[PDB]
Amino acid sequence: SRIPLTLSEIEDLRRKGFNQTEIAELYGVTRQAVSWHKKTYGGRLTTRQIVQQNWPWDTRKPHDKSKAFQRLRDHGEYMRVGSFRTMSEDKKKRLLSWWKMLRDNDLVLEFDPSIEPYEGMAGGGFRYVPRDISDDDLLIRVNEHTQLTAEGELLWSWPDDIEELLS
DNA sequence: TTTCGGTGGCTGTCAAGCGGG
DNA sequence: CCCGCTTGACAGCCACCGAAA
Repeated sequence: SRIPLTLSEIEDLRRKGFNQTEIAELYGVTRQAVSWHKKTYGGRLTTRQIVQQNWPWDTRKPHDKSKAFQRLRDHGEYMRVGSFRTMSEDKKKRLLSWWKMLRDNDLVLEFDPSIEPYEGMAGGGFRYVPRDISDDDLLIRVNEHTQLTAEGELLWSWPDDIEELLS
C-alpha cells in the first residue's frame, strides 16, 4: 500500500521538518519503529541529541523538572551552536538571566541524585554551590556523580565572550 | 508589565520479545 | 539466524500559566 519504511525516507522527511512521530503516522507505524530505523542505521543526531551524548550525569525522572537541568541543557545547546540564532527569545532570555545569576552570585551547579525535591527545585537532585578556583571555567561542580568528557569541557564551560553577551 | 518556577503532554530511545523470510 | 516491527517504561524537551516582583 506504500513503500518500505527506510532510513533514507525518514532522513529526507526529517530534513523537511517533519518529526519522527509524524513520519510514523504517515507510515502507519509506531514512533518506536521510526526511532529504531534511525538508531540502528545511523540517522543524523540533532544538536540537542549531540549535547545529550556529553551530558555529565545519570539523571532520571523528575530531574528534568528542575530549572537547573533545563537551563544547563539550553547552555549546552548554545555552546554547541555558538549563537542564539536557533533558539527562541524565551530560551535566550532565560539562559542569559541564569548566567547572570551564576556569575553575580559566584555559583556553580552541583548534581547529587540524593537531593529530594525542594522549593525552587520541583525536580530535585541539583543545588547551587559557591565557585572554587578548581572549577575553572565550568558552570558545574565536578563530584563523584559527574562524568566529564573532553567535549563536555567545552560544553559546560563559560563562552569565551561571556562578559560581552550580558550588557 | 515582565520574570521565572512549575507543570503537562509530546517526542524519542532502549531493551526485550515476536513473527515472517 | 536476521530484520523490522511492537509493548512498555522511562528520560528528556519546550511553551504556557500564573504569581510574584
